[PDB]
Amino acid sequence: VRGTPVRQRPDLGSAQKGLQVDLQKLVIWGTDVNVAACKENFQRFLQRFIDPLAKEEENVGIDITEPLYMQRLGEINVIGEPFLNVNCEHIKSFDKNLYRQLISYPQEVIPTFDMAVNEIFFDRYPDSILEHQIQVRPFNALKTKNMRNLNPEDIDQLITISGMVIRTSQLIPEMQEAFFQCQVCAHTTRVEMDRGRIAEPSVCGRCHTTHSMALIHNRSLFSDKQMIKLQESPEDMPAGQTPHTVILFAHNDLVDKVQPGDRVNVTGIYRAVPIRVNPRVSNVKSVYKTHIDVIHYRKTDAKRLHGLDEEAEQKLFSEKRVELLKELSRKPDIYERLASALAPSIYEHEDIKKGILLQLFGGTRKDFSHTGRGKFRAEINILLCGDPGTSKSQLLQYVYNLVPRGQYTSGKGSSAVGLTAYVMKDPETRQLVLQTGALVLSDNGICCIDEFDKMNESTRSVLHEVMEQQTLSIAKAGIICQLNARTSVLAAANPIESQWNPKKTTIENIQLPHTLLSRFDLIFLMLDPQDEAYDRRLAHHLVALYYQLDMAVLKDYIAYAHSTIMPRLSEEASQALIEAYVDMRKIGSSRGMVSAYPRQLESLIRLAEAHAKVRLSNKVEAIDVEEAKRLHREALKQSATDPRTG
Amino acid sequence: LKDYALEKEKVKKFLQEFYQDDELGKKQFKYGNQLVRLAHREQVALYVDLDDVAEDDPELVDSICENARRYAKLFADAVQELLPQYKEREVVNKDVLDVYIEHRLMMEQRSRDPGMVRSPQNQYPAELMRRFELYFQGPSSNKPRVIREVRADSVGKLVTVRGIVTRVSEVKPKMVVATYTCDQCGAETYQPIQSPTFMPLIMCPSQECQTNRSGGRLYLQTRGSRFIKFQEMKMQEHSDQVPVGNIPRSITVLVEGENTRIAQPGDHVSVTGIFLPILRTGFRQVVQGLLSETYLEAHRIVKMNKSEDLTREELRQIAEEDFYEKLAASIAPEIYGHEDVKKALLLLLVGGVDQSPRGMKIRGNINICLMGDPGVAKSQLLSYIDRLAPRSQYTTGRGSSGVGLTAAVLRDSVSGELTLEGGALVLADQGVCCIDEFDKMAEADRTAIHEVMEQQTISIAKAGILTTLNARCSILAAANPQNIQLPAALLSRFDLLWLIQDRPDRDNDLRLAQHITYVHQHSRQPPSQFEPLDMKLMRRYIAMCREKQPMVPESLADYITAAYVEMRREAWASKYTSARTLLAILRLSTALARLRMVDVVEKEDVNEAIRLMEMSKDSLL
Amino acid sequence: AGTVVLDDVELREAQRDYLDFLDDEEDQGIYQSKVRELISDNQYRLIVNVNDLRRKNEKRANRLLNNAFEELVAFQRALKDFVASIDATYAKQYEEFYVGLEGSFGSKHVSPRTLTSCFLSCVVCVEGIVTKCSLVRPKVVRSVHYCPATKKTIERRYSDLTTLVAFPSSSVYPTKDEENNPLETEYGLSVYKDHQTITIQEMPEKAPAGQLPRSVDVILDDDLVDKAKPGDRVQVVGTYRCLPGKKGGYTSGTFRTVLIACNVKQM
Amino acid sequence: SGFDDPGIFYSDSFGGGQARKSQLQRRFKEFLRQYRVGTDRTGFTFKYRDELKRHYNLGEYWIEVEMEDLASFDEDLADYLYKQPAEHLQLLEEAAKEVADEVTRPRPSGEEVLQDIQVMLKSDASPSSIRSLKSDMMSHLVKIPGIIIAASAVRAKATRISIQCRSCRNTLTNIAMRPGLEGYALPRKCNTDQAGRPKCPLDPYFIMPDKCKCVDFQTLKLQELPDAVPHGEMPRHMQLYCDRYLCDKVVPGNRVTIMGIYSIKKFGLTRDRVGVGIRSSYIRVLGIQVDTVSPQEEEEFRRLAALPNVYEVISKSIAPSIFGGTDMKKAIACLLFGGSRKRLPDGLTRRGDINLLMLGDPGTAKSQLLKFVEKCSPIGVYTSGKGSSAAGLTASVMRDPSSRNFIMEGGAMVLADGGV
Ligand SMILES: Nc1ncnc2c1ncn2[C@@H]1O[C@H](COP(=O)(O)OP(=O)(O)O)[C@@H](O)[C@H]1O
Ligand SMILES: Nc1ncnc2c1ncn2[C@@H]1O[C@H](COP(=O)(O)OP(=O)(O)O)[C@@H](O)[C@H]1O
Ligand SMILES: [Mg+2]
Ligand SMILES: [Mg+2]
Ligand SMILES: [Zn+2]
Ligand SMILES: [Zn+2]
Ligand SMILES: [Zn+2]
Repeated sequence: VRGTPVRQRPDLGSAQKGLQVDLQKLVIWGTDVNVAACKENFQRFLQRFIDPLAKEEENVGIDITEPLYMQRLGEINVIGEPFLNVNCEHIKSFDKNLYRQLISYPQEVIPTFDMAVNEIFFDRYPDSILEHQIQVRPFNALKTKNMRNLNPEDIDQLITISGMVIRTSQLIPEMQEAFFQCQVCAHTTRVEMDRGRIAEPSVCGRCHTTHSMALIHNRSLFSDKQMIKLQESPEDMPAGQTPHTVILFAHNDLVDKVQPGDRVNVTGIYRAVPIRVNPRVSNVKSVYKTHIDVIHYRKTDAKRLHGLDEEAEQKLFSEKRVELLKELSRKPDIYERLASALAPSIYEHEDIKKGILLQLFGGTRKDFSHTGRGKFRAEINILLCGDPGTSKSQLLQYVYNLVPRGQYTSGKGSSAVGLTAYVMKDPETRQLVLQTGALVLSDNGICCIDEFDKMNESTRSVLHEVMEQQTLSIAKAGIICQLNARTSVLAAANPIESQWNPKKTTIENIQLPHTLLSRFDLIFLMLDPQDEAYDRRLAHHLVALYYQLDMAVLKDYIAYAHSTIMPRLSEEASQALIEAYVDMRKIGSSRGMVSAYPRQLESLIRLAEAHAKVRLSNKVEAIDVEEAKRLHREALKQSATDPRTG
Repeated sequence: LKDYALEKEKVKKFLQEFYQDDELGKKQFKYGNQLVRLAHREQVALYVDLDDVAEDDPELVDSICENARRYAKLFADAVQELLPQYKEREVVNKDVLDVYIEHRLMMEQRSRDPGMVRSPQNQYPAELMRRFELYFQGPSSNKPRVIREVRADSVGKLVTVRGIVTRVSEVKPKMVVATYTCDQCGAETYQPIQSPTFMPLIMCPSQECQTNRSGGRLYLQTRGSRFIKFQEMKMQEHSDQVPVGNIPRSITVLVEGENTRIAQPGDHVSVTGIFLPILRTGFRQVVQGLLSETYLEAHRIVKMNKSEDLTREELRQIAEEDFYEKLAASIAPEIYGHEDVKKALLLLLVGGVDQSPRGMKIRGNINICLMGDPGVAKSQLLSYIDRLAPRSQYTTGRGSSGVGLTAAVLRDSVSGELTLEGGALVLADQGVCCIDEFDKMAEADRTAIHEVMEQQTISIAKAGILTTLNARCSILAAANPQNIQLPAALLSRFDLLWLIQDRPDRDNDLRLAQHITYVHQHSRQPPSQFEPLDMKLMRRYIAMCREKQPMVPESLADYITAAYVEMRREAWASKYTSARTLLAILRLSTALARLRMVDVVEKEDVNEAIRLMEMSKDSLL
Repeated sequence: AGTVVLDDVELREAQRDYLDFLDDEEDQGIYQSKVRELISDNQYRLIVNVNDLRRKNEKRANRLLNNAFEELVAFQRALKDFVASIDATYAKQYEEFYVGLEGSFGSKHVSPRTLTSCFLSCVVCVEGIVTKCSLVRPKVVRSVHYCPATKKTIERRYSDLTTLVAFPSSSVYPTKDEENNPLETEYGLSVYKDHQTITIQEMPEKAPAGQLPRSVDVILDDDLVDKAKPGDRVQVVGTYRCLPGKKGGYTSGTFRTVLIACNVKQM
Repeated sequence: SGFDDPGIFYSDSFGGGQARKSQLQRRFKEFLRQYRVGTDRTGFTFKYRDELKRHYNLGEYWIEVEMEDLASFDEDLADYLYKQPAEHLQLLEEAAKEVADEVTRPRPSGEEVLQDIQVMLKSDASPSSIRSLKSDMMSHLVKIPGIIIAASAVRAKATRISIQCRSCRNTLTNIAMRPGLEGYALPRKCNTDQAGRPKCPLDPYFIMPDKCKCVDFQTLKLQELPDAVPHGEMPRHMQLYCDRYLCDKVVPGNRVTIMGIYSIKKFGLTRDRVGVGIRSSYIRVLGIQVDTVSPQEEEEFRRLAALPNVYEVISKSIAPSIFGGTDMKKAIACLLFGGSRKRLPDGLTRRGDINLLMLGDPGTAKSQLLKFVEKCSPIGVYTSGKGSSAAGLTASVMRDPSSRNFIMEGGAMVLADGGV
């Protein structure tokens, strides 16, 4: 302590009695924690804990020799943010009993950790100024593979779960310190919140008038709060169990930190609270409901790609990692290496994998506001038109499980309202609220539409606006707005009759309106060549799956590309693009082929920019535009189709 | 009337001096050992068998069956009184509630003053310091009752019913004893909750606050309180026991403690418990009187008759090489012929091994579609598979359509929330979904089935529902007629598409007619050389096979590749085959190896898989 | 119908003990002879020696002398049962039989000056001089009514709530039928019991010379009404109780104490 | 499941300038347990502990505390009991009950219910004049001298009551009545309406008499001391309320010192009496001190009588200051010791009391001898042939027409029964 104001911890709930009980050492009532011992143990953990298996890439700006969290405290000194994220795994490795005490008694233990961190920090720094005393965030607790298995025995304990955010309610203010003024002499007093309630003065302390003191709402002190409806991603999925929605609650710093559709590991206290029979009576129900007072949000995932927030953050890569990635870029076959890395167990779909990689990398974001032109879609859209059993669904699922902010819909399982938005009755505030859809939840990510042909036009019409202007203009009875839907669409289509007739042309087989097909800036025909070598090697691969680049480098490469690569058209690439579009239109003028409109010049620009980004060039080049030409041409099998027939 | 102190002594005597030879013929104190366990806190639920009780005290059994709640409490109190004398060491404090109980007992001893008499309300409640729970197991002499017949005349009795579980809430914490802590004295207050609702207390009645005449506002909190795993399920009559024209009747079953997470929707269960009322105040009662709800408090839940949760004879039967054919012929013994069809159905019931190579799942489920003319027993086969498989949902054309196959959203009662209820596919999540009239099934339903086949999931993006379900089921479709109707859509997906054409033939028709007429004569198939296995045995063998994952040795790689390439050449020459067919080969061979109960698949399994595949293929021609 | 009592362990034990005490054939036979005597004499009160009761059963003696009301109720139920056993035709004549006490009362033998709050609900024996002797008024315990319009006949039962909480519904005397027809009370069929109130004063010779007298109010029900007159010296044995006041939202702690005589004997 | 309702259980208060009432009650309990009287030479005893034990065993259920002892052991407790006697007196009463229970805990059957322990108090401080009872001493502890000129009969004041609702018959047992002259306003609404939707009436409660814990209470009329009344004045008066074991402790005529709470009647704040804000004052009595044989004395009497010349020593000792009359003095000793009262089998009686007459000249000290005999006799009244002023000679009995009670006006003969 150095005079810093110790801010309250609304996440830890209303303070309890805190009854000390001597066992004859001096535990807290109902627990086996003694404040002195817990504080000393955590102080020791901070002073001297080193991670032996830590990696320079895992920890950036952290020496694997010096104690871990002392450097974190140094960072908190350098910046103003007085928060310290402490790994429950590290605590378990250091002092296992300390970990068990933390997990079983979070409300009691965590304040001791706060005291210890404040003591150490203010001893080291007698002059650093912080708005409030540092606060400790314990995360990475042993993952709860399914909330449905948690039991009343686990209530009020620190758990950790994973899931995507479905909704985030508005900022709810919470009282912390009521302000009272006398209606006679104007005497002012303050009453801090105590155990989840406030005691009215009932008598003036200056004029002694009974009940002359009135509460001043807008002169009181409040704290932020926010309901967050999150959908659980249970690793353990027992038979017959439907998906799970769990109510979260953020407090005063986690409010509005995770948007809908974001996937997060949330560590927090598992609370059970009563249900009033009516919102007006105080009678409660014998059966409680449960929610999560969120202590920590973690975005990083091992099996996914870097999120938007992580990419935005400056210190995401060490200088060594940056140099390694730049070397990998200067490598000449980086494009094919990354394409092969994508979906490692999908056999030689080189062109489709390259297209999906370009989709992941994405073009450049352009600010055409000054031009009065509108908003240009930098995202790339792909349509895999193929016979059932051609692995298009497998590729769709791989992308869905790979990309952050990914949504998945199939066939007639969706609807226009369910994809765009709708109005429901939030069954915790009894208020009517607006719930997004898949196309919005995937706003800055990907939507995977399997069975893209069984999508009766009523809902397929919605995709026009999304794929053209990245906007979803909803004008319903009460709510008018335009939601950002800057998604990338990966769709899978089956030729009519579920089989590709080798007599009808490309368009006649696809059976999708040109208005829509011109939106997709890549269309891959997954067609089966009756080839001995292909069949034999495919059988070898499929059997090999029955008995036996790094994701890390791929993820880091994509993150760095998005972070600091903004390819710009060069003059030579511009002329090449002009010639490419004229030639492509000339070719597409054929009868049954996929005709090329200026949307296809836009598509070529997008693909060239994506390839330049893959190369980290920062300047789109004739090589990139030529590769875009080649990819768009091999897709649809233009080379293998005559300008008359298919 | 009866003296409940004498009854408590009787139950103590039984619980202490009852012995049985269950443990490998050696005499054992069946309940004494359990008492030792749950005094050490190694066991939670104590299931008193009323057959055991009746073995020496029939009158106690009658009294329990007449006033089960009273005797339930008597047994629980007897157990609690006996625990200290059966404890043989110190518990390791496995639970925070155990920590609370330890502290409470230690402080009561510290402030004991043994000679002093404390007020009846100045004591810890019984339920607050139990950490165990006593249930019954209905006497076998009590014939199970029908949910329809369980009426007001049997309230408070102990009854057992059987039916299909339709709706089951999730497990949520139900307050049993609310604990409050004062802000003046530092004592605790305990409110044992019995009604569905309670009004939290405001003023602390502790002696210190009563003497001080201070405020004594107490704070309800969950830390020191006593919750119990709670669930509420709906249990539905069985079709055979419903009256002529009525619909099946439902009953509400309240499950507590360790009985939770036993049953799931779609299970055939038998529940034994007490028929108890809930007071029905709050409404504007049209008719005067103390009307009340009705429910069964779950004491014993037993999955039965489709999903029940070894011997040298069965080991030898497995060791027999013709065990595969034995099981096949046992599948629907009444149905004459269709030997390869039944073998394919057995392979379906077994299933292949699931694969997870580098971030993508190749499910081991087997998909079979029975195309055939009218009256070739496709419906009978699907119904039999539904009765046989553990988690089986048999869906006809359109009665179960839309949300009848996919999940919907319904308002809750315990929480009043919107809960997601699964459809037929989810109810058969990890079993068999027998789709009948798949050709005539709706387009949305057909697309949902296609999606579940391709992904084992069900994505929904409608208004009230936005979820990605999980349905890892095996589809057994039975359509009727490219011959005359042979969609490439079905061909590209179904791993085994079987055509069942019944061309007239004097000899075969006469044999089938004799089979049918003997069946109608004797309610059973004609006697054969091999007696067909009983459904219980078939389920046991199939279940044991399921957990026998056999791998594919690299030696068979070239053999499989050669067979696949040969089939590709044949299909190309003729007037459909692909990687889906190759995966069908792989999983059928794996399932055959699993049936043989080996760890490595063999050329015999591969050959049998190819043979069944070729039979299916040339059934088209 | 209301909350009846199914089984009562204490009441059953008390009635069994009292019936055993009253049944004397294996013993000398004193109380069997006394019951036969009262049957012959056509009475409905038995005088039971507290000394004999204490001799045969100490616990019943202590219970009877310390909690008299319910104990006397059980004793009288046992007495009626025993009288029915001896001869039911006579037991049917009288609705109830009463149990007066006699003999020696150790600390329950007090004077009106010594009859303090400590003896409330106990059996006490007080010897004193009668000062006041009110008139013998009939108190209706069962009233018969007749409705000339509907020809119906009704019976209203009033419980002896002299010392118990009484609510107006109990004491409502009916005058109109359900449909406001006039009801005529049939005096020849109703049932009344003689009731009297007397006052017992500390004997002038035994009282302290200096101070003023002390007196106690005594209620005598049927069979004990004209046993004493003013100026007589008498021994009254009965329960010392508290009389309820009247309905009121406010009350002082004061209560009016009386003695419901169970037997009265001449000096 | 919504039919039954268990009570509300609670535990002990484990854990945790003004001192809480529980703390002060604990200090009173420790004062009762650990007050030591005596010396190491003569040993030590716990006066209040042993007094509580003996009284409870004998069946008393009351003790007397010394204010000097209380102030010596814990001065703050004494100051509290003086300034706010009522609440602290109740604290002391409950502490006494607890100490009595824990010192007599192994009680025999029957006598199991712990009884309430009244705590009278006395002090060695000089009493204060009744006329000093100003308004600054209201509600305080006051010690005053007076003379009791009346004493009402002992009646029953309820300490606990059980009130039952007329509609649902539910009870509100054990309502703690306040001590002294004060009433209780019954609840107007049956709070137990949750057991059924149809509601109970307004003002539904009837007091159940048989469920009342009553105690003895008495009213006395204290009059100022005649030697305290100023010359030309009236005797001031006061009303005394006496409790369980203060009832009949004093009788009319006794000159007493009363230690009690100066309190006003509190019965509901509701031609003559033109004043406003005036309520009947009275003193709630806590301790009464009435103002004016051990084995050692037993053996003393034995030896003194065993002396040879006991007759001579007694005769010369009775009236030492009167000259001569030795025969009369011996006769006076014989009169004082009396003969032997006898009753023969037939029932007749022979008196054992001697009758002496002293005719003589007026100069002699006959009146002085009579005065000494009256002063020395255990029970002796000195009067005249025509009775005395406001006191007759023999006894008369008169029936009061209103109350019908026979008031027995006792003369000298009946006042000196078993005496002289
Ligand atoms: N192969 C067979 N063996 C025995 N019974 C059969 C056979 N085929 C048809 N049946 C009988 O004919 C009736 C119609 O069979 P069903 O299951 O409806 O055929 P489908 O599936 O073609 O509708 C059933 O009652 C069934 O018992
Ligand atoms: N024998 C005596 N010795 C001492 N004093 C005496 C004697 N006789 C009389 N006196 C004194 O004279 C007073 C007059 O006597 P008194 O008591 O009036 O007797 P009485 O009037 O009955 O003859 C007494 O009060 C006493 O003090
Ligand atoms: Mg059919
Ligand atoms: Mg004279
Ligand atoms: Zn003021
Ligand atoms: Zn309290
Ligand atoms: Zn009521």
